[PDB]
Amino acid sequence: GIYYTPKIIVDYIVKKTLKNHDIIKNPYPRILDISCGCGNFLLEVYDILYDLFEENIYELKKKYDENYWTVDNIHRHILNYCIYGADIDEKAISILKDSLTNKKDESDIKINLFCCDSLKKKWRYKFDYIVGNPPYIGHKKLEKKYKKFLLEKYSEVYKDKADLYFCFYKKIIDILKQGGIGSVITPRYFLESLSGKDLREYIKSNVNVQEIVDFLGANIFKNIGVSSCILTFDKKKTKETYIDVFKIKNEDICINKFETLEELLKSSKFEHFNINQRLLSDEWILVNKDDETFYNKIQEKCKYSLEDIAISFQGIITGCDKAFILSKDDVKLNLVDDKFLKCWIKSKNINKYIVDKSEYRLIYSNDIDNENTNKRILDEIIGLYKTKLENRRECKSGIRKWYELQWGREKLFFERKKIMYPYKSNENRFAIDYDNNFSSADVYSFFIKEEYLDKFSYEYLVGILNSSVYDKYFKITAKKMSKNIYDYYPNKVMKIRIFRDNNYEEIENLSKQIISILLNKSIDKGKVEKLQIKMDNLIMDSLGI
DNA sequence: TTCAAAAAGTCCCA
DNA sequence: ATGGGACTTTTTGA
Ligand SMILES: Nc1ccc(CNc2ncnc3c2ncn3[C@@H]2O[C@H](CO)[C@@H](O)[C@H]2O)cc1
Ligand SMILES: [K+]
Ligand SMILES: [K+]
Repeated sequence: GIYYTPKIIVDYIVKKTLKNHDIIKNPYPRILDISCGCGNFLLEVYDILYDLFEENIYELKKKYDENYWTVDNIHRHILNYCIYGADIDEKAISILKDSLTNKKDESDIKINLFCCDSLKKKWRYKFDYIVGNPPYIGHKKLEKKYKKFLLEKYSEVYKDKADLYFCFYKKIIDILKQGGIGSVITPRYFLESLSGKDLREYIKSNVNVQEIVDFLGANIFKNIGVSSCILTFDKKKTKETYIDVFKIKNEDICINKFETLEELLKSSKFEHFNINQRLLSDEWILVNKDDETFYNKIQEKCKYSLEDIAISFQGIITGCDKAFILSKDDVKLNLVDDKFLKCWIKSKNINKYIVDKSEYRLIYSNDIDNENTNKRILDEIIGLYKTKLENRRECKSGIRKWYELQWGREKLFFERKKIMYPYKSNENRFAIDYDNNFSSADVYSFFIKEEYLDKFSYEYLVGILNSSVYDKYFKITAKKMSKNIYDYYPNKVMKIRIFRDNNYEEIENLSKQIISILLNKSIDKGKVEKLQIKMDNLIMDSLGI
């Protein structure tokens, strides 16, 4: 339950908040970490503070009580008035308390360390500087009892599929003094995710965001599957409302390339650009001026979105895939009438323009009438996981029989010509499905509304959607998940805007040629790339880029 | 009644 | 052992 932040990032965050502190004007700064753990941040704050006081001790001695401000009194003063920490783990607090004590009985100095839940603690005062690494807990791994508390007391940032660290953002902002500075490392996902919409609004309207370090899919925490960003903000009265954005260019770099993080940021491994916080909509589009010009051209030229012209839906959620999904060669399928069987694909089966031939079958068990008529299927296939099946939420509530699919959707949505795409991918892969394929939630589908079929064909749509232009276009606002993986979910895929002009026929014709080649047995992969290049030129010509 | 979001992902191997 | 790559379930709130 305790995660170790890399030292190069801790030093950067502590320096970010304290490097320009005027210790003469305010020799009582309150520095807080509300998830301090063992004190990765607070111990470094101690060292920075100690040098700051020691470097100015005689100036403080002259300006203030000359008996109080001595080098020998620095350690006591830091612990009494300057360093504050909170963590739920008692053992970590005890270790940090010993570590702070061992930085030097005389007078039994008091240390402002609290073992508590920072989201429930009544904070008696606000703080000049707040730093640290909050806990990240998603909607599956959070207790339902605790979530009721969060939904009630943190509703301005926490709803639906929000994360626990959203609330720490709210708590940090709320207990930050006017003119204070906060700097934390959190997941990057709130920058683009649908769940983070309210959190983005709360940050934008309550603090000035100084800097965003976006590591994208880089691995900052060793052996942890998370993507990180560093956010620095203040409550200073400033007319300037511009954010420094540092976005990594190579996700493969090692974080320890230089002695300091700021060396990495200034280097060629990162790009820098500014964003006007006042121009932020509910979406934070953090791109350089070239990409902004590119993105704005496409938005203005395209009169339709996919949502306007298409019906989107998520795939089947069986609730226990091992109970319902069988290899097409499994002998147990001889027990299942073919009326119950559906072709089943995974995200890896989706290529550009076409789906691989399916290798698995789904037992659409919702069409099994009662347990007596098809007892063999229930006893020998589905019943092998009956205990696990009965634990699904809708089985416990009686909504579903123990052998039904949890979310079987509508068969008629899948048994038609449609476009499918993987839910997580390195690139745009939109395919026309000709084979009535079913899939889990790792594959999304849509079909074109009847009233738009004479304006857009499936062949035209996969042509532009798979183009290099739309790959770049979608990734500008897409949710970056891990190294070389973006989310392709309807909440952003359906916002993709599309156009229709004089190039429609040739684009559609090029797409049909690609599909014809791809579906060949003696598939000529080489010519497909040439046709794709020609299509990209038409699309770039159409959009004037 | 029934939709769709959510990586402190998960798992394997060199 | 670790770091890197291939690939992706079902729980959950609304
Ligand atoms: N039951 C339950 C109780 C409390 C909360 C949330 N409130 C917390 N208040 C303070 N510190 C926390 C909290 N949660 C995790 N930490 C620590 O954050 C660090 C980051 O890894 C670690 O050292 C953790 O100990 C949620 C559920
Ligand atoms: K004095
Ligand atoms: K990562």
